[PDB]
Amino acid sequence: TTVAVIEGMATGAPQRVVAQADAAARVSELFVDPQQRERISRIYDKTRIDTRRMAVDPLDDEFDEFRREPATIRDRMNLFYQHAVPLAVDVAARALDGLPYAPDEIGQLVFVTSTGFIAPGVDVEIVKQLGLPRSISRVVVNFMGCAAAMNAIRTATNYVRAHPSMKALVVCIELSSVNAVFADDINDVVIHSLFGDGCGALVIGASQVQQPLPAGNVVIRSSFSQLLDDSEDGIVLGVNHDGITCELSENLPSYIYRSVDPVVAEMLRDNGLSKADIDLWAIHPGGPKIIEQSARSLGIPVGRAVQSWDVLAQFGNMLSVSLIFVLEMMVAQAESDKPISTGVAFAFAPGVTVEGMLFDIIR
Amino acid sequence: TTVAVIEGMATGAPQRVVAQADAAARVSELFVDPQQRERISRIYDKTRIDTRRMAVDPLDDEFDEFRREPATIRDRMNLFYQHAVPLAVDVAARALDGLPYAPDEIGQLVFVTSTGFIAPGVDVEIVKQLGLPRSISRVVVNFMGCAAAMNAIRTATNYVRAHPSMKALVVCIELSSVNAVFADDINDVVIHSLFGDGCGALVIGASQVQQPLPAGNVVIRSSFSQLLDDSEDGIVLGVNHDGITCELSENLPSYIYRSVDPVVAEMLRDNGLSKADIDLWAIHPGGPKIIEQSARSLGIPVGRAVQSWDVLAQFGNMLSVSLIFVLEMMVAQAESDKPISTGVAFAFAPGVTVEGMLFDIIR
Ligand SMILES: CCCCCCCCCCCCCC(=O)O
Ligand SMILES: CCCCCCCCCCCCCC(=O)O
Repeated sequence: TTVAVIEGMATGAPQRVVAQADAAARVSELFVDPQQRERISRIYDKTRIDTRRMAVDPLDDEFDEFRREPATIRDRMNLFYQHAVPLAVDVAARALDGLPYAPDEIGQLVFVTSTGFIAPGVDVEIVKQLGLPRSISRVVVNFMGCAAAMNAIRTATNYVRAHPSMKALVVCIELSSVNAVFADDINDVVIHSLFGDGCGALVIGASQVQQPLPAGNVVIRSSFSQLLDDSEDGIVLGVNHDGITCELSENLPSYIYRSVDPVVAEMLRDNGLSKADIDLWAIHPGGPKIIEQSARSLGIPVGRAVQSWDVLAQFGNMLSVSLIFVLEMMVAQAESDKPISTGVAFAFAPGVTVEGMLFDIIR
Repeated sequence: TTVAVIEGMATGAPQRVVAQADAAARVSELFVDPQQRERISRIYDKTRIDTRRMAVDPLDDEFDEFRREPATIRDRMNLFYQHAVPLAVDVAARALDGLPYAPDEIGQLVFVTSTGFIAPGVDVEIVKQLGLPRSISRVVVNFMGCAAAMNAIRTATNYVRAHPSMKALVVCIELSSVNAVFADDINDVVIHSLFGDGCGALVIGASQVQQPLPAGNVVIRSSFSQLLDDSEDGIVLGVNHDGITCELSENLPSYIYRSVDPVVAEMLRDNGLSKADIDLWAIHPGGPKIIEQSARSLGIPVGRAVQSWDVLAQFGNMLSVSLIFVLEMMVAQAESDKPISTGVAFAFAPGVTVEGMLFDIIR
């Protein structure tokens, strides 16, 4: 009878732009070994990141000494809150603005992050400051990683199709900068070169199938998941005494290489399509190997997913948020004379799990 | 067209029973003051708890010294994992056992906890060890507190009604014992006297309304939420360097007193019933003030919610899990000759939010 649709959308990020050249220079200062300082310069170079938005400054000496201290986890969580509320309120609002709905119509808020833990959290502030119904259904989704926006979209899809008349509001926000530390190990150095801050927001609504939908609407055709074997170590998320971390496996790129195509293939098979029918590839911009290996698993030229590279270059990895950016860019660039430019988004989660969705943008 | 139903259900807990008399004695030893040692004895007495199940021992001197140490948060999270996987796997299985369905029918797993953070986490192990489809949709719900099973049920309700043919599996597990510490403050002493360990599991399925449903089925009539004003401080959840905490306000009981009736009233009004039509009150057994004040807000004798007191007495507060226990007891005790014994469950979440549901048990 029915099918889900993105009716509004928006993005935001901390004002502070941080040039990768500076970050690399600032980090290189610290190591002062011939091999060590060299290794670091090389790592930052390979990231394909020009800038990241960061709510906390790596410039301030006052923040420097705090980052050194042990047992600060709780202060960082409060700091996530202190910076996230205005950002998330602002972006949620912008997603709702220019829509013809009463707040009474907004029946779900799915809040998403893997970079702060605190309750009552940001989700409550969204409903208070935006004036959403206090009877709103809420779901807080945590530690589902870079791919968490797919899990959130899937959840909102189920809401609006089960309650046609109502809308679902999804908000993702990630403040990696809040969890920044000094490098105990190689993985610390790598992680701290990639992750940035950002938030994104989506309003989802139902639709009777074969309605003349608005232009700019994105239709959630289908969603998909695959939990993989032999790749528990791929993406790991933890809570340390001095911050939340993500620990990546050296083998993650080959995990991704071996898993992307068959998963995406099977999805297309069950949807009755081919790589030929896909105009857009919203590969999560987690890093250069993540895009490269996704693309080389599929049959596609690396640089085809141009929005993914663009977002990585400008923002870095904003975990769950990145794919919202990718999608907003894709809606902006009407790159075809076709009525529906259709695409596939996917990302990777601890498991390893491949999460994604097929969608048609209504031009 | 349709409405949701609980088709299977199960509970479990750490083997180790801890008598409150011992716990109180063990904790009283630690303070050596006339007022101090006295105050503590009084607190434990007031809890209305005989026993709690605990995955970690308060007996072992080896565990004693670890509980003292700072910055152990990450080890505790791994410890949550080490103990949660078998429990959660076992209970999820038992919820599924004695059911006709193939694993291909299980399309959602909503995993719930506010007492450990780790990825890849327990949810992945449920699908691996239970052999559930790897294409299963997952949602991990964290820090939604004692009431999180209502948020999870609601979410599963939306899944099965949006995908009639499939089932949703909900698993809640809470291991407070993992987060145990030495008391920095009065609230630490109070918290450590109430919270225990437990898990529960639910299989939810769809149904065409006016089907002769099975006996023992519980029908999710409706769910409800209310985010309150001026009660941010009521229930607070945080992540410290040496464990996750919950900080309760002295005013929480009056927050509950002032909010339960109008919220529950309005729900009944929108469902067209009265307190008269409610045969069962599944008040979250968070503590004696929580039940007492809920009951005195509503028009009901305190001791009416007998399952709530029973569960508190035997297990303590197992946050999200407790209401599953309450419901399992209620299904067990067929207390009426009526065909449908109907009830209301609710609980309290950081916000403060009142979350709950109306249900008819098909007897
Ligand atoms: C999913 C958890 C993400 C954990 C983030 C830890 C790393 C934060 C990196 C923030 C950028 C800091 C770079 C710098 O030191 O200049
Ligand atoms: C939602 C977070 C709850 C944090 C719970 C921390 C304390 C749990 C108490 C476990 C019982 C410890 C035994 C005792 O000292 O009596």
